[PDB]
Amino acid sequence: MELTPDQQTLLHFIMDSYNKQRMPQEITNKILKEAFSAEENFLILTEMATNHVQVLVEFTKKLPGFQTLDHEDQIALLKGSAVEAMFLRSAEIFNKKLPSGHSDLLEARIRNSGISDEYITPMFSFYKSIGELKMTQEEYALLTAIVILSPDRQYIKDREAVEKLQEPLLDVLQKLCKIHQPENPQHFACLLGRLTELRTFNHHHAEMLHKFTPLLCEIWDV
Amino acid sequence: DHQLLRYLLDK
Ligand SMILES: CC(C)NC(=O)n1c(-c2ccccc2)cc2c1CN(S(=O)(=O)c1cccs1)CC2
Repeated sequence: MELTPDQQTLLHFIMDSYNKQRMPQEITNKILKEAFSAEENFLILTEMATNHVQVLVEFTKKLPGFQTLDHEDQIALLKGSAVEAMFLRSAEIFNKKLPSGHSDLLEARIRNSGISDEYITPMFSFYKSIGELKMTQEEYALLTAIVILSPDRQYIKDREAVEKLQEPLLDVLQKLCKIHQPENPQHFACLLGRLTELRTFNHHHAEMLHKFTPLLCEIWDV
Repeated sequence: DHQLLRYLLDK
């Protein structure tokens, strides 16, 4: 079992643009240096979530065929996926990108930001659940692209055009599972499991909602 | 509405 030249090209495009993004040093310094208060910790999450939306727009633009979509649907896709993309990237950073001791300081700030435990508890549970799957970078990059290119978001004029962009990504992701996990025929079903979990975070987030960044206010419709 | 999102997507 192997990826066709077409699936390889499409995968290489997703991977390249996914690796382009990174956490700013200017943010990393705040995690280390800024005061440990509910106001200061909430301000750090605001900075991190804003940077993520900017990184999410750069990734989204480079998605094969995204630019061929109607300009209005491009906005509805960005708005519909922002929250889910944030939680998936948050899971990635938690299980990967941060040093052992720095992650503890970040967790300390996420748990002391004045956000209720009825939301903080399923959040860390979700990161832990993602961590258990031991997802490769290709899986993180494909899941993020599938999340963004969801044909079932509200206010999309041409859903069929979006279906045509997402279906090839689900085909690549399923084929990668068959190639790398042939002994785990439930691996693809587990990844789809995280996609449904991610969708509950839209409900948790709206209930979760100090005024936020313009980039956040607009992409969340608050 | 969403002027900055529009700016980022088209820049
Ligand atoms: C960096 C991005 C991907 N994640 C992020 O900023 N996080 C993280 C997080 C988790 C693991 C590693 C690094 C960061 C936890 C939370 C957020 C954002 N908020 S938020 O968007 O609701 C928010 C915005 C403003 C006030 S509260 C949810 C709580």
